[PDB]
Amino acid sequence: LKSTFDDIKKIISKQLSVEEDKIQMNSNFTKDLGADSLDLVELIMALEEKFNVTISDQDALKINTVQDAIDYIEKNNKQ
Repeated sequence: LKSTFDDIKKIISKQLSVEEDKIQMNSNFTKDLGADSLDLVELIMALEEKFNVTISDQDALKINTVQDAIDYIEKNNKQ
């Protein structure tokens, strides 16, 4: 759709399932639905583990918003 959605849908699909129709609200990934730290941190750990970035905890406030997400992968990975 936008950009990060690619890895975002791959991490969430491999972690739990495909909730793109119930996760993409442009609000938050840990607040909007508030799934669970284990899952949230999980799918995220993979996104960066595959992109090879220097993310750590910021991912909990960089991907939460579809806007910040696409800007987080375009500013860091820039690809």
